Amino acid sequence: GHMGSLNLDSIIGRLLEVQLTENEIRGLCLKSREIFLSQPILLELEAPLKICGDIHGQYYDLLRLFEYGGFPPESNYLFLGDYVDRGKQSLETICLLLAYKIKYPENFFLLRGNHECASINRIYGFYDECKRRYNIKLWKTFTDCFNCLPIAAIVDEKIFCCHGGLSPDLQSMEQIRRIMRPTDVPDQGLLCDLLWSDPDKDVQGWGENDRGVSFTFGAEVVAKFLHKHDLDLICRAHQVVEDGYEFFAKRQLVTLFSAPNYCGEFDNAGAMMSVDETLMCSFQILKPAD
Amino acid sequence: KKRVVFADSKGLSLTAIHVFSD
Ligand SMILES: [Mn+2]
Ligand SMILES: [Mn+2]
Repeated sequence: GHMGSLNLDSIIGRLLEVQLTENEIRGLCLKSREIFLSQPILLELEAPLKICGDIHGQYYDLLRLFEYGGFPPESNYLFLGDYVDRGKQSLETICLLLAYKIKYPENFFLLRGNHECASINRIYGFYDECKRRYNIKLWKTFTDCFNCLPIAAIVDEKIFCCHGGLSPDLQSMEQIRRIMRPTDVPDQGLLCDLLWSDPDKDVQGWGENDRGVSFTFGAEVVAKFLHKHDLDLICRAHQVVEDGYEFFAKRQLVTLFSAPNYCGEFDNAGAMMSVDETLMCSFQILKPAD
Repeated sequence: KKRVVFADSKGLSLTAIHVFSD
């Protein structure tokens, strides 16, 4: 109560008209941080749900995503990370997402991407944006909030969701639950892999990832993971795909990426996956016109 | 106990495409 109260409807209304004070954004970080810490690091969710991939500060595309998927609380949402960096409006993006998290804490969920770590967003845009528009102290407050984000989700005991992918260290879900917060993302280990690894159609088993961190994993790794944990699908993000979604290993894994025409280097669509109450899945594809 | 099913395996559209003005 030491910073006073936010007027969250005012903040949301101003964000959708696309001008927050430093204390407003700080309040968004601190209150959402408390909510993240009150919920498990491995979320256990129920459908119906809309699942979204990377945003990377493309705020107008986020607004399009809500327009076509339904603004909260009309739909429930799970985002898979990478809200900031590269795009021009990381601040508006993460502020709107944190506002919805504060207002709908049981119907709106944000996972950690590899860019929700100071070691990464120091370099790829967010630090510079905070410093230009506000100050470094605000960026550090964001870091404190990011360090408490959940790292994976299981929807109805059948869909395993994370930003990056599998880990040769992941033997039990309890290993995920035992990760203590706040934490940064180290450059090796379970947490790293969940935020950084990729599927690869050419690899047999595990390979070294070209990013210089983590791993690649092949189709039999996916099949054995689903088998061992009695799951049906892995849903992850992290890699741009041409249609906004892309299947791997006979639809046992899907990659979602929600930023169209990604950072001006690609001509991709963005997509979100709609999961109804029976776990029937379909995709909504966002294509900007030329 | 629920099972993941993709909509085109049930004779429905797998995708909807929203083309928007940039
Ligand atoms: Mn990424
Ligand atoms: Mn990523």
